Amino acid sequence: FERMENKVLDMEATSQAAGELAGFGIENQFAQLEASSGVEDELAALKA
Amino acid sequence: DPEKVLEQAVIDMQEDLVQLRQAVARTIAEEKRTEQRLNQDTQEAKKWEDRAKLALTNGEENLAREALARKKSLTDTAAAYQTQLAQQRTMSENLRRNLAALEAKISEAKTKKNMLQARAKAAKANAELQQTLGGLGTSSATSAFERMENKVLDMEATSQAAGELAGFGIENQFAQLEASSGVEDELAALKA
Repeated sequence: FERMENKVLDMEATSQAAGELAGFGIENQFAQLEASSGVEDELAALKA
Repeated sequence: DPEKVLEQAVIDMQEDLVQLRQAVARTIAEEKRTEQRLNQDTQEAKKWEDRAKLALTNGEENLAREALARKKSLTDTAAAYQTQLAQQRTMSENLRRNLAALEAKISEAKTKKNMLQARAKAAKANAELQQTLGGLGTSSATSAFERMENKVLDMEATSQAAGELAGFGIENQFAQLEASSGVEDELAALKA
């Protein structure tokens, strides 16, 4: 169980490496995606 | 690996419980025997006591006292065996309670490790899925699109070479062509 537990920490360490690099300018494009999402909500209000 | 060690310990636990069962069964056998032994012994004193009663009938006080000698010997043995039986009963319950507790340890220890191992394996499997989703490699095609893009620039460069040389005196002849074109327009006005 200790042996497997170390592997879990390795995955968490990999998650740390995976998570830290995740940050990119793409986050700005998500705001555009959410901005476009409001359009359908605005159109949804038009349907209402 | 802990998987093998944990599994092996679980396998070992299977052996241990069987042995304790045998020890208990051995204990059951021992207590039964002394129970059997003491029971009959208590009666033998009564039997010899009866032999004294025959002596009580007439004369042989020696036989009566002799019978008491067996009586005294037997009762002492019964007390010793009674004491021995107490030890086995106490020991038997000790192993019984030890076995009951030992069983709980084995069951929980075995199951908890297995589920821990399963979830731990599940954990890495989920993590791998997330990693692979980020690790998608189809973006490498940009080089191919980049490769074609360079060719487009080569065509534009060829267009630059083609367009720059296009200039010639022939342009003056086009004015003559357009000048002749006006003639038909002038004739078109004549038709109008």
